[PDB]
Amino acid sequence: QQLLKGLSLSFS
Amino acid sequence: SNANDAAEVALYERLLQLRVLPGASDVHDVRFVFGDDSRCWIEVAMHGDHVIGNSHPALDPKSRATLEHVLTVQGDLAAFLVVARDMLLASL
Amino acid sequence: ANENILKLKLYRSLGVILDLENDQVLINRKNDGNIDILPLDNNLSDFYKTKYIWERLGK
Repeated sequence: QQLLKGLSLSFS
Repeated sequence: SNANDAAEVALYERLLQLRVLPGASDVHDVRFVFGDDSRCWIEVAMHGDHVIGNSHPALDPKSRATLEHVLTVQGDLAAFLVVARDMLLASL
Repeated sequence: ANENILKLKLYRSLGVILDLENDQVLINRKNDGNIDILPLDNNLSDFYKTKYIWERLGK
């Protein structure tokens, strides 16, 4: 789950 | 390096025809776009209401339920992307 | 473009490994010691390469 979490934090 | 990373991403995008974009509803959602031409896409939210969000070829609840289980229970992003891609391509 | 690191991790998490020193792409779907090797030095179309990769990522 941590790869999507990192992408979401970056996109945010 | 930042240059080399950008070049490798472009090649992955060309090889897989898979682009990772900010979500068009919430920018912190993740939008997976399949195809040269944005023909298919699906959005996922990390810790909101819907894990599986919108998708251009909309998907039935049975299909959406399967995708959530692959993503949340199984925690297998490749598997999720494989199933989502097949499902979306088959609803065009 | 700080997002590019995370994109590369996502792509690598699929088991697709760019191996440009050898002008090829590796596909590690099972982590069982077997790989699929897709050469890039050929006349294969982009469509064919994409179809192949997803075929190997599937079942």
